[PDB]
Amino acid sequence: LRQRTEELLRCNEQQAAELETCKEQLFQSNMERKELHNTVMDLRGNIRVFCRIRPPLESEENRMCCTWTYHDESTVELQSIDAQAKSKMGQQIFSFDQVFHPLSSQSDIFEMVSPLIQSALDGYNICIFAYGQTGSGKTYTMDGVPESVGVIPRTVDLLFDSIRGYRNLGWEYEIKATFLEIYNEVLYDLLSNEQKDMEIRMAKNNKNDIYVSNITEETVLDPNHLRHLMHTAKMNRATASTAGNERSSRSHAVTKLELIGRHAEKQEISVGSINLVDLAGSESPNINRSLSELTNVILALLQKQDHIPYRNSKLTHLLMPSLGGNSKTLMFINVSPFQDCFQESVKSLRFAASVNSC
Amino acid sequence: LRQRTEELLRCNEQQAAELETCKEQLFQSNMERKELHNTVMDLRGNIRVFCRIRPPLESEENRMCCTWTYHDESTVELQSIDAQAKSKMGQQIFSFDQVFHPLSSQSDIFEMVSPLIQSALDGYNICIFAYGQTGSGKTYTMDGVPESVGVIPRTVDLLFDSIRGYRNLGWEYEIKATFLEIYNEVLYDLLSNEQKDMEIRMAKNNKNDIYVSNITEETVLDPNHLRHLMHTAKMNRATASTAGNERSSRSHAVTKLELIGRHAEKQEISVGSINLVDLAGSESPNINRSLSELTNVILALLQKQDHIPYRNSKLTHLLMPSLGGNSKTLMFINVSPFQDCFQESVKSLRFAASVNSC
Ligand SMILES: Nc1ncnc2c1ncn2[C@@H]1O[C@H](COP(=O)(O)OP(=O)(O)O)[C@@H](O)[C@H]1O
Ligand SMILES: Nc1ncnc2c1ncn2[C@@H]1O[C@H](COP(=O)(O)OP(=O)(O)O)[C@@H](O)[C@H]1O
Repeated sequence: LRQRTEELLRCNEQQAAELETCKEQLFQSNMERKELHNTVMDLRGNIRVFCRIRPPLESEENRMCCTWTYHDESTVELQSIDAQAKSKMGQQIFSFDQVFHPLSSQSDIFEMVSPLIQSALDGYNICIFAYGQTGSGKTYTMDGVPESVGVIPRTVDLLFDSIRGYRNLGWEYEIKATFLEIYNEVLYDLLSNEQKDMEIRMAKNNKNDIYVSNITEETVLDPNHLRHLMHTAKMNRATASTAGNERSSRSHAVTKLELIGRHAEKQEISVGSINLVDLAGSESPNINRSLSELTNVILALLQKQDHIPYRNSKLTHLLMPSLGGNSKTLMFINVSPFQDCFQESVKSLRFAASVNSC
Repeated sequence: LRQRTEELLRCNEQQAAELETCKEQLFQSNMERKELHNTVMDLRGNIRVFCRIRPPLESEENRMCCTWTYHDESTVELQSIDAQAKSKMGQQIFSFDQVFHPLSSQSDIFEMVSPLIQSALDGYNICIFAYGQTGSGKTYTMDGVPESVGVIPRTVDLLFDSIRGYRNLGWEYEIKATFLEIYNEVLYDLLSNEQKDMEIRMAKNNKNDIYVSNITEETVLDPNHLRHLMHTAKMNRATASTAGNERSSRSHAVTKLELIGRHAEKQEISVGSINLVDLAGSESPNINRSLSELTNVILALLQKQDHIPYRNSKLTHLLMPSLGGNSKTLMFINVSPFQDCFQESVKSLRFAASVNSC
């Protein structure tokens, strides 16, 4: 039992010596996987713009829509039904990275976002924006409805799903969540009922970063806890669905999910983040500096401008660290199919016309 | 030593139970890595075309060159020094996936090929072509010279280098090498000195594949053995560097490296292949059916044509299984900088003009 059981001895020596191999092999693999995913993201865009035309609700059966033409997968055209105007404006055709048909599904739209969730997990900053005139589809796209949840809820589910997988690869993740609203260039903490003076200040240990004073920050326990935090904030956003839409339809909602990945037994951390934004309505009548300046910032980033004026508004200043270089931005342009919206519609599609144009 | 050494007992049980985990984890990783690499390849092209202008040799110090302009990294322009002609043809400007300046290095050109070597290892078929008029740079690009080796030698080194890494991931690779020459629509086995009737026939167990009768096939032992097989074939290609260039400058050299990856303890094989081709000179005076038909095939593949006439020539028929769908093609357009070559030069760059044009 000495010169007989030595077989069940160095066996561990050979075993453990083979485990460490695989381990370092797997870690280097992930490394290469991560880098390839980013090359794909970089190749696909980094700042992409999608178009989404929503279908008419049941209660709008009698609301006239203009004529829509879907050219392939990324070009859409619309023509006023006003024969007078139509023959005085000429073709209204626009292209985007992708055009989502009114019959497209919520799942259809997440297929475009999910790859970016992985990026956040790899340490990249992501920004998802929903743009458009009040009633175009912004909130339905980000939040969705019970029988058809949108981006945010799908992000939570996928996020905790990937964090699980990461467990068997070393790496443990913590999610820090904040929820805020910007209305008239003033910030509001959607997780508190006691408002304080919230300001966007220069991070203490990084002149290039930022932090918001007096915002509630919760480190998420699990999916349900985040679902609750989200429902709480949605309920506190109390966007005037009753009276005075001048504050609901005129304010931005920003949800930030800071993702911190830690890997003990190999040191090194990984800090990423997901910024989901339900923007203020873009229709025409400060109250909309942030949205105006956000438009400038995005277009500027697209024109590879040497100097971007982020501090120009509350919203751009808040997302500055997530609009950087390696940062990835996804901008959904929500649009209504109604003729009485035509004017506001080309205005929205024209933004995307300033995008691909550069 | 029974209820005391049980610690060095189930330890292996826990150990081995943890190794299998990592293993399956690593295999699935590679899987994802492989798929990402292919999405990158697909996004970059699949059939790309590069341009390479060689510098004048020392013994050509007095050979007049036309004027060359390098626009960014992928657009080149040339203007005849004949003032009469220049003002009668208009701009000669072309774009490629990448333009290699006459000062570019052999390393510079391999950076474009190496990613494709990985693809072959992942089970994809790759084709590398060197195109151009006699003296433009074809052979120097593929073979190179002692102090500056080209593509082929770099492919061998990188190939055996990656095969080594694969060892610690399961997967064992065998390399099957063949070397042939096509001159007047006749095949020649470059590893034998006893010529037989070599024909391109329909593979026995796959109406869509092919095989060449009577070609020497060697399963490579190691890098040196392949280096030898290559030097043997290069020496047998005896391309008329003496007299009658009408057979050296008029024939194609094709080197195929069939890569078979086997993974015991997970079954499943992986068959890929690398086809390195030194084409026949494209200058003007059958003797060049293969090169003419190869041009048609490539352009057709680019135009996503429903039916490609591969059997139209010996060379296209031989590469048919490696010009398929998932197949990746890289075509280098070798070009001389001399004024006395101007005519043949736009002819070469114009091929690439039919490429990006579609
Ligand atoms: N794609 C769609 N499919 C079905 N209903 C939609 C769709 N898009 C929007 N809606 C509907 O209209 C409302 C969504 O508001 P939204 O247009 O997102 O806001 P705003 O444009 O003011 O930001 C929901 O009640 C929803 O039923
Ligand atoms: N990039 C280069 N740098 C230095 N010398 C070159 C270069 N390209 C071609 N050459 C030279 O000219 C010869 C190569 O032949 P090549 O032009 O490849 O053949 P063909 O165009 O007839 O297929 C070599 O002897 C080499 O010295």
